[PDB]
Amino acid sequence: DEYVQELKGLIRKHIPDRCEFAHQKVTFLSQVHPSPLLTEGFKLLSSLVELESCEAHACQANTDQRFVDVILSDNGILCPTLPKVIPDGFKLTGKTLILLETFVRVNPDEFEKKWKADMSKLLNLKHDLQKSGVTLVPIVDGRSNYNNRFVADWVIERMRWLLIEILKASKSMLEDQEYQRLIHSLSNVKNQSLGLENLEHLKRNSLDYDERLNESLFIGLKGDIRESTVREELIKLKMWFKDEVFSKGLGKFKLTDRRELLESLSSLGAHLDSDVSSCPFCNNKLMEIVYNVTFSSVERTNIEKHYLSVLSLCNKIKGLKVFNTRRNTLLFLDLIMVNLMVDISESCQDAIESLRKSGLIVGQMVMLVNDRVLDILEAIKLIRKKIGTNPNWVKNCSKILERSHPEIWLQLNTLIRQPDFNSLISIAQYLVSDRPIMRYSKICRHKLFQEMSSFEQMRLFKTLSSISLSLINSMKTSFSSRLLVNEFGNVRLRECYAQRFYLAESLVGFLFYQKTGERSRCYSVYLSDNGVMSEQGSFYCDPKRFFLPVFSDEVLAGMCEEMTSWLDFDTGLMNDTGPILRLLVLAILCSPSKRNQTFLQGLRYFLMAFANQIHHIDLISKLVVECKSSSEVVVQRLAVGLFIRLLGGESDASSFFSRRFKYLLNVSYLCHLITKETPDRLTDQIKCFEKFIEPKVKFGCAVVNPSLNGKLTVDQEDIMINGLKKFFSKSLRDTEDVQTPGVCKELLNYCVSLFNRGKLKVSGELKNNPFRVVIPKLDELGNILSTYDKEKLVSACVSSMAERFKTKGRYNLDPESTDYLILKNLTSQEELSLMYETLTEEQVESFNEIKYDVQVALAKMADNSPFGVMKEIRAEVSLHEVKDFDPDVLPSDVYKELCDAVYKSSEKCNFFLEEVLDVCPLGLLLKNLTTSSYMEEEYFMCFKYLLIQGHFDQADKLDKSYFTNAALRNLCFYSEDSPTEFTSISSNSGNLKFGLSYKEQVGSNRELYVGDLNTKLMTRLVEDFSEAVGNSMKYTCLNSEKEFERAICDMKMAVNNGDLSCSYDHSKWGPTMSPALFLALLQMLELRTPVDRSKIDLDSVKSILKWHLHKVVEVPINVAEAYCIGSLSEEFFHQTMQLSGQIPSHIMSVLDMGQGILHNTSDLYGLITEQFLCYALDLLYDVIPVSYTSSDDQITLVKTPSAAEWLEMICFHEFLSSKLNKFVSPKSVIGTFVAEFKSRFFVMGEETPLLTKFVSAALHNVKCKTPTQLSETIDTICDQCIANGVSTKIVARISKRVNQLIRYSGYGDTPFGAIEDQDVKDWVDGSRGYRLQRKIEAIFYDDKETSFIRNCARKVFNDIKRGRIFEENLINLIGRGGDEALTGFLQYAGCSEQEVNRVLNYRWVNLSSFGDLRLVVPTLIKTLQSKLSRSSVASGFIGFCKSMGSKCVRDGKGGFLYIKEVYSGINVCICEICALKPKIIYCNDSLNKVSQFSKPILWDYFSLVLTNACELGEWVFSTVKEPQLNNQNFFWAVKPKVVRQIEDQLGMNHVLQSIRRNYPVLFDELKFLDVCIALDMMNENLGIISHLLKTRDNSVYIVKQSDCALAHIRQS
Amino acid sequence: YGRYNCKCCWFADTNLITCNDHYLCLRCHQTMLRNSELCHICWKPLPTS
Ligand SMILES: [Zn+2]
Ligand SMILES: [Zn+2]
Repeated sequence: DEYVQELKGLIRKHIPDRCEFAHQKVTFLSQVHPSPLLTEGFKLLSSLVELESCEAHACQANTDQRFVDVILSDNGILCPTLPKVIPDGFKLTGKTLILLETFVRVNPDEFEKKWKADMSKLLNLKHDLQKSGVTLVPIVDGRSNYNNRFVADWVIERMRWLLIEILKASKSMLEDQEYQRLIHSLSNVKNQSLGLENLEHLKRNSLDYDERLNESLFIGLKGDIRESTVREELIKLKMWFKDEVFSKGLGKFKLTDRRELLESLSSLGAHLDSDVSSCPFCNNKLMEIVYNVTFSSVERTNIEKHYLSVLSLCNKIKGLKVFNTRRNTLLFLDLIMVNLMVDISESCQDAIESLRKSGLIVGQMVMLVNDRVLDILEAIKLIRKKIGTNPNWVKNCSKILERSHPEIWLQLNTLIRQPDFNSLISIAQYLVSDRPIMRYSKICRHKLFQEMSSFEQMRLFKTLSSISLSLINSMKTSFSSRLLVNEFGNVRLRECYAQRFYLAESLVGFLFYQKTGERSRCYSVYLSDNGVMSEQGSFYCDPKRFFLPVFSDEVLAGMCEEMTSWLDFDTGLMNDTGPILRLLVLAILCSPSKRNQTFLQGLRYFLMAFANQIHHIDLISKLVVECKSSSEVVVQRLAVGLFIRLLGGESDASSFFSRRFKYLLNVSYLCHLITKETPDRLTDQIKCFEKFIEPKVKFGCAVVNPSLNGKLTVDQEDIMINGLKKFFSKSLRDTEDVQTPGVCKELLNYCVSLFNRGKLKVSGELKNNPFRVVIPKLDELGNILSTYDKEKLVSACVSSMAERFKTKGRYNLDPESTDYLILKNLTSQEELSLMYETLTEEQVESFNEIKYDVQVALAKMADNSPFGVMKEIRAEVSLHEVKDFDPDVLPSDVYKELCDAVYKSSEKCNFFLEEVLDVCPLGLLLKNLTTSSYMEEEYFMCFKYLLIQGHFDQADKLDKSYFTNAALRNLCFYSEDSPTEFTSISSNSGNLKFGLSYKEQVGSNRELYVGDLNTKLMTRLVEDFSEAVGNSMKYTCLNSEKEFERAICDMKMAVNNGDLSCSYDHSKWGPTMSPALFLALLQMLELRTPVDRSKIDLDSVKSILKWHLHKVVEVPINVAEAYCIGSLSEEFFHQTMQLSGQIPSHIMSVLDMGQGILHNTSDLYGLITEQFLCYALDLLYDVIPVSYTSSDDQITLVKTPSAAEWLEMICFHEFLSSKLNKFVSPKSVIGTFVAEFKSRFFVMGEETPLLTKFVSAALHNVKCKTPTQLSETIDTICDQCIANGVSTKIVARISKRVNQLIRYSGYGDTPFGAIEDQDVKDWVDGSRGYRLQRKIEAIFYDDKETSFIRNCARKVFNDIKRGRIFEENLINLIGRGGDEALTGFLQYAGCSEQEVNRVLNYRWVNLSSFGDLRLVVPTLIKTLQSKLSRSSVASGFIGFCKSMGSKCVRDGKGGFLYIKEVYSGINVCICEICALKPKIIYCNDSLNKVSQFSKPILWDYFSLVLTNACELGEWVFSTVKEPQLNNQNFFWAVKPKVVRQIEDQLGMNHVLQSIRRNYPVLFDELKFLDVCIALDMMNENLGIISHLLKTRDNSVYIVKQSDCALAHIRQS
Repeated sequence: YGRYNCKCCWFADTNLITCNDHYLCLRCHQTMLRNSELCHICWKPLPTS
């Protein structure tokens, strides 16, 4: 009571302007008593913060704090009997209402676990409020401090600085755990230290549950077994083992019997059971269409560009949405296009045949708009119907394109020229042929693929590129694009979409489809030879999985010849295995299925199992997967039909076995050409969940809904504790029950007690002791708008629009300014179509729902005949509505089709209007918006609007005034969710939730637990504890590179020295092991600290893995309603409905440790037990083993004294390990020749270069930001890809696919661009800064104009070096620009004006001059900050040809323009400068009109040279000496041999060398480093400091003799 | 020398010619002389006897 006189005088400076602060103070000043002064004098600090969130938003503050059912009864509204919630502020108007809550936290950890409760308690209120007929718009407020306006921010901290003492004195002068959470809530801004000591100052109560744990969970562990008793125990165990279970035939391994595998493989692969045909082109359906196109074309124009010019003007005229709908704005320019076609027949005598049937119109056809082929008679009828509907359609919309419009056009009279219907009949009669047909739903003649010469097989893949390109840009067609005519045996194809593809100079193809977007379609493929049509088929495949072969004929025709030249030792074997392999490489890409991906991955385990000497017993019943179709057989007869061909013949087919292994391994990895994409994601999560639950209910531990806070009931407790003591049963001497999870409790005791003493090869000495934005919901992971945000931006948009027309009183909403807000905060008609069409269809289907419910809510905001019984509601509509609730979710599969036509087509009444009214005053969108779909042809959405129109959705209390758990909701800042007293299993606030997701690996989809925000801060502690303990260990290699490198360096020399080296695995290492095992291991460790020799307490870790024992794995919401419709997981649902029928949304468990949570806390457990088992063979089989570990794969190398007699060594080695629930997977294979570790296979004397993971990884992953960044990634993957020695010829054909993906993409070409061609040696010597010089001086082929800039660089660089200053004032000379800095340097070094006249004349046209390319400061600063501080691809390349060919360049002034507009402003300069290299280097006088971009190349040459001389060499300067056969397969090792003229340790000096360069950029965000750091900051294409702080990072390059000796040399 | 198996065919044990820096067996010795005299495993010449 020492501050109580200060308190009333402290807070008098807050004026009660309203009635909300007057009633507070007169019951504050009138109570000089500390007992209500901390209840009624303390609830004011909430009431000042709550008022801020009502002055900002539109709001009326709640002064009574009362219920919601009677806040709707103040208006005249019938009772809905809502649940009882209390709002801290509302605002109602009409029949919409704005609940706004208020809550404030400081730390983020207990903020999001208040936001996720508030949003769920608000959205569990709409469903009872929907039935009364009023919808809500709910908001929340995130506040991380106090920022009030009504006080002046200098007295509110005096509250929590002077009320923090009054409660300590108030309860010391005169309830238990409700005290210190108040302290952690009231305090100052918390720069709070988080560590393992944070757990220590909690309360630690008990539960009367952990005693029945400890009766089952620490009993057998005594942990100090004497080390002279374990040996005599294990001798009895082996004496039992060999006499007991081995000789009676229960051992798990065997001796491979190397002929029986190649009797087994024939019945494995050659499916003689089924009825497929041998001919490969027949069974598959797209191989047939390649074969039918490619033998119709091999054995064998100013008006055209005028037509395409007005077509590309129509493409710009469409994207403005100006003719009040999307129907007549398309027939209008249909009329324009048909008039411009009929104004060709009045020109030359012949043009529509000789120049148009060879181009854009086939028989009865026309090409227009988005992509539509329109096919003339039908088109002709439509225009006559539209002019019949309207007497004078084209008199005002003829030139409404002037006013309120662009008013820049080129259509001269075709706008107004009425198409003479008595004229087009002649043209429609002239060209007549059979119409396009597009199918749904005997003998062979296919010319026998092995019987074709070695040229006409390339003409398969060059039809495959051209069919794949027309597949890919069938994604680019606009994702709305509704047709003009809508609506399964065989369909004659009236109008449909279209893509084109050229083959030769007369004939083209077509590609016809109906559905736009990224799903599966029903395609059809035509040719057009000289006008004649010929149908060639139909197929059914999926677009975005064909991105692999888009331009890469030369890649996939160079590696099917690289891989063959490995077999020049049996020439007859090569000339047969050549023309069988290329059929396989066609057969994979022409049928990408996961199954003939999984099968080809499954042969790198069959192949170790035949070079080695012991294979596991069950593996041949695992390499088979049944052919679900009749297309996965013709691939599974060319793979197995190859391994029978060259693994084993009946004769001695073991001539050169090493290359046989190499060439079969790069056929097992020929798997990887198929795109990892998970073909549909609602059939991926069924598999993910079904793999999650089946090792769990088989053992019996899964439960249903827990409490999520603390307690468990008794029946739920019993299954948990019974799983606990059933996990630990497994007595030591029974060979049955060995495929069962858990540990033998008596064997783990020796395993830890021998670890206490120092006899394992590792021991616990444990240096440097360890004790030192939007975030989604957790039931739908992997998605891009989770269900919480899809309403939150709705409420934000409604609150933003509700205020904008109440400031002035417009009361009319604009149909683009109501789409201007959502499309802005998700990611002026031109700016919309700039940033509308840069979405994906996954987001277009969300943008439609947001537009939908926002316009419905706005219609409800100002709002204040059912006798269409064609089909009786009596049994249809009412039931559908009730079952499906709201109209928005109503299905279309309940009715027929024509009923949607006839029930829509009731007459005009009060439901409708005319003049669709593009201004649209509010209160009419329930009748205006319906007519816009009454006039456009769609019916179903009009049915939903007609239904949503017609009403068719229907003192004790003062002792309680101290803060109790009934007194929680009195405050916003109370922080109810706070950790205050942890329990045996919980943390009083949460229970460590998770959520499910998959990972998209190659063969089998891996699950991955997305965790919540408290769970990450409670997982990182344990994970870095194990990272601290395993740091002092010696055998793991998971986080440390160095020990992994020592393991590889051991494996190389120990394969070559006659060892017996294994390669293990562990089957379902994730979902078998449990946190209880980690508890029973962490009880009896010692870990004595080197600083203070004592036994440390691990209680802060022992009391947090108990939290991980009881996790709460969710279910995904996308699987809870697909299993609800209709498979042992499905039985697990449909036996837990005959209990209390709530859905099983939570599975508290015993045994998961999902792959990626507790990862390093099995990195030690995979090491302690491995050293125990690696001690078990030093003592009972007198050898000296050594066992590495990468937490999922092992290798236990074994030496032998003084060749597989000792199966007893290995079959015993499994038998102990299954006693510790470390199983050995049937994928394991052990012998003495091939051994593996993290997929780096070490064959005898060498390494297998493994060509087809790198090329298959570089053909994919083309990620697009800018066409300079995309020539960084693929240049780096070429730098690694020569470190395994592919060739240079495969390297120089990735680098034209990456060049022509740009030269197709509108950008054109530029002299840096993609990386160079004809590269031979310089991958060894030099980074990306060197290769550009060999690219630029490849243009100057006579080498007579960059010689002088090299001589000037010889003048400069010897002067700028040490021992001399020679203009170290260049910091300001560079910043003049680029164009004139060389004009300083050359006359510095000294020559005439004529040298600058003949040098500065060369200019390359740039595009990122003033700003850089935009599509929705250098990169130097973002490069330095990352040293300072710490979707499908084939739809992410289309956004690099859709938002780049449109407006993407910027000027120095405010503005933007096109690219074709810039390239239209350049002349023709034939006089020998443009004739150096065409279209790349220009003259000077040809750059008159466009003159503000052009830098020289020669300045870039000079800056690259002075960069490279800094970075290496002093030999970049010389003229290239002309170069200097060995066998084609003699490859060997080289080292980089670089001479670097800096000194190292640049980790800090780059920061200290910007003060002399640019001070304020450093403010807000050695010996030779400084003169070539200002030669980096002025552009982007240079890259020094990314290559001086790192190193070359491979340094071990291996290359052919014929492509390392053939190269040049550049000496000094 | 290195490991006691044939460098070429991997699955033999006995009666091996001590070649340059790698073993070689009598079975696979016949299948190298018909191509040329230079080897194709270490790329250095070999003894004939
Ligand atoms: Zn041999
Ligand atoms: Zn040799």
